[PDB]
This record gives sequence, structure tokens and C-alpha cells, in this order.
Amino acid sequence: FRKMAFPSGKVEGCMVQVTCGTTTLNGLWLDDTVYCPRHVICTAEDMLNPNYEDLLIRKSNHSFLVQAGNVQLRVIGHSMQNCLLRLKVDTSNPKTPKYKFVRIQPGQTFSVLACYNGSPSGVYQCAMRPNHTIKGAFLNGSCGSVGFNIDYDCVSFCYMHHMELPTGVHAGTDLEGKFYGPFVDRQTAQAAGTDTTITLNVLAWLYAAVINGDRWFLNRFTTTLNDFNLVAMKYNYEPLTQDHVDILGPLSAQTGIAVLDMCAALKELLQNGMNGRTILGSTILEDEFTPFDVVRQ
Repeated sequence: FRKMAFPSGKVEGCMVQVTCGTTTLNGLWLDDTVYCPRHVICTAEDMLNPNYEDLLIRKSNHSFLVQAGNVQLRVIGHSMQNCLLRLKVDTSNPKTPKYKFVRIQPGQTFSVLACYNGSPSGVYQCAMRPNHTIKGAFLNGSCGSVGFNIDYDCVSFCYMHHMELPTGVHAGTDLEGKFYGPFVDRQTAQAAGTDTTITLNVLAWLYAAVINGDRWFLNRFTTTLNDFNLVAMKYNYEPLTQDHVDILGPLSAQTGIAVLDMCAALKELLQNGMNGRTILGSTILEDEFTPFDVVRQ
């Protein structure tokens, strides 16, 4: 089970790769400026406690290699803007669209173009969590990928990938290099409260299993929002409200299974083990996919 692999869109031609030292991450090539996370200029040791103003001082134009497929873009200038590294190149991207930069909020759905080894691997739909992190396996290894919205003729860039947290959740900035949430580009222990499981998604994913063969976890038990939330608080699941039950409306209608009886299925799935059994070819309960991602059957 995956999110839908949307076509790379207009942004495909904006994606480049930047190399400093022995690190390579994705960049965004608009006009004659390349943007990428500033932590590219860091070695592993630097990342522990970096003075970015001092480290850039020990760098020049030649420290960077900008790669557009098998084409090189000569670096003619470098500067720093917050957590973004800015690179002046000697030609402008002929495919630069009509674009604006903007800061968004959690809840807002935007499109992220993925990359495997710096190679645009289709666009993905997503939104930032209330804690400003992103859940999305498609971003694993895909450092430097940008988020955007295509509104009419305009491309509104709102996000750039910086950090993967050990909890499998992703931190980033807007296109001014300002981090969403309290996160920083210097690897420390900053994953507190970032690994509490989203309940709405698990249920939605369990519904995705029902109308797809897997049914073994369905039970003849009853639970209230109250008695479930006590179980939810025990196993570090987000408290389930009425809004979330209202979201799962059409999903419960298609399956015929009641929402609270689906929670009773989840309760026993959490209180018991999973015996090495499988739900949608998975041994772990997934919370990566929103109910809207299940509106894709």
C-alpha cells in the first residue's frame, strides 16, 4: 500500500543536485539561483555543533557542484539566508515557472516532488502535522525536496525538506529557510512528542484493509470514545474526537462496519500483539496515510 504517484508536473525541470564535500542533496533551480539546505556544507562532525557563519567563511564558489542531470551549472556566488544556502549560477533555468514564495500552516495540503538519488520520482500529496512534521516514507533519503501548490498559472513553493528524524518523521523550512516548528539544522535530540501515533490514519488504513481482503482483526466488542481514549493514552495514540469519526463517514458507509466497532478492533490490536500476522502486507499499524489517501480506494 502506497500514496498515489502523481506526475512530476512543472517542477520536474526545477530540480537540481548540489554537492559540497562528500554530501549531495536536491536543490531548487529558479532563475539563476539554486536553493538548498545549508547543512550541505557540513561534515558529520560539523553537524554536531555548527557555526554556519564561520563554516561558510571556509568555503568558496568552487566548494559547490550544481548538477542538472549530466549538465554542470557553474557557481558564480554563494550566500546564506536563514537555513537556506543560496547559489548564484551563470545561466537561468529556461523552465522557471511563474512562482511566488509563501509560508503555510499545518492541515494545508500541498504537493511534494520526491527524488531517488536526486532523480524526480513523482509528486506526492501531503500536509504538515499539528507539530509541523511530515509523515511520508516517500521522503526517506529525499533530502532537499520542495513542497508547492500549483494555482492556475502560478507555482507557490511553501516547503523544503531538511531533516529526517529517527522517529520516521520529517522536518523542513519554507522557501525563506525558516523552519516549521521548533526544529534546527544541527542533529540533536529533537524528536520529543513527534512519535505519538495519529489514530485517524490507523483507522482509515484499517478500513483500507477491510475492502481489500484482510478482515481477521474484526471483533464483536463495544467501546465508547471515553474507554478507547484511555487505551489510546496508554499506547501513545492521539485522542480521538468526534470530528475524526465524522471524517470516516463515507468510509464506514462503504464497508458497513461501525466506527466505534472498528475502534474495538484497534483496541484489541493494541492490547494483544500481532502474532506476525499481516494487515495489508504489513506487521506494523500504519498512520502515514490520511483518510483522503484512502479516497483512492
